Amino acid sequence: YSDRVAQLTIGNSTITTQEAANIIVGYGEWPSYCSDSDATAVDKPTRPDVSVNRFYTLDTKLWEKSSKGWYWKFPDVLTETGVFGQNAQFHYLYRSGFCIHVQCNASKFHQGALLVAVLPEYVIGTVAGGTGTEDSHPPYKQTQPGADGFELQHPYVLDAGIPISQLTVCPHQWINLRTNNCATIIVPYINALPFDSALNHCNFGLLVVPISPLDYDQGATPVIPITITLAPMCSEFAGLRQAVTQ
Amino acid sequence: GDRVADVIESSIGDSVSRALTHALPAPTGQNTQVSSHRLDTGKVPALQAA
Repeated sequence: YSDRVAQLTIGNSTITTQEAANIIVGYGEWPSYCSDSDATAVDKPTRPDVSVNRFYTLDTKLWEKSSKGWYWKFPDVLTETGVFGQNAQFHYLYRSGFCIHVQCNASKFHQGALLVAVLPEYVIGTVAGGTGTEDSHPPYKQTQPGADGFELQHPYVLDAGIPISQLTVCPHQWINLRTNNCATIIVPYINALPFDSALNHCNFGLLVVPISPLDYDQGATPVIPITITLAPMCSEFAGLRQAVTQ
Repeated sequence: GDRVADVIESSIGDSVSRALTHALPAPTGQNTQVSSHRLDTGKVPALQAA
């Protein structure tokens, strides 16, 4: 038995890792299907299981020596991907937790540390005209970037007035290049409602941001990519209609 | 006979208002039982006469 060697099998997907930290269970609470006492919709939901509950590789950013960090908004990342997104479009109501496996590996002569974090209801603010006298709002491509994700305007402030200096409150996991090469976060369905639109509302936001900068000598590898992988758990859909998008 | 029968049987003067319906307790909204598919002839809830 060991702590750093792990394997994650969901549906027909499988992730292996030999240099990891222990798995974080979000808020000390495993993802679950919705009870008959929490639910309110009378429709009999579809629980497609294997077809949608599986790992998805959606993006791969290049961690350069001077990067501000990126973020993704869930579950807008999958809405056009796979047979999960198909159910999320034909339906009004959706419910699921995720199994995020951020991954980034380098040599032993590289250094740097990422900060993987899952911040629920990550509302994004705008630079108010530089001076503070403009009630502007972010475009659709900033609040719902989707596949490619979005680069932070400023990383210190989390583009919302809140400090990254205390982001390790909500479920997080560091990727420190000298110890681990991947992070794994399991979150349950975090919402005040038993179901939600999945298109309009975004349950949380994945914040992949470096705090200690990537550095390396004149070695033989300067291209160090971070890759994002996720997998819906206990997925439920209700309120069937026509195919609707963004 | 004595007395006349159409007075003996007669329901004239029946006091209590005959109730066609009684009231049931409803503290909570009605719960919803689980349902499955049904493909039958004769059992037809949707069809009604207003």
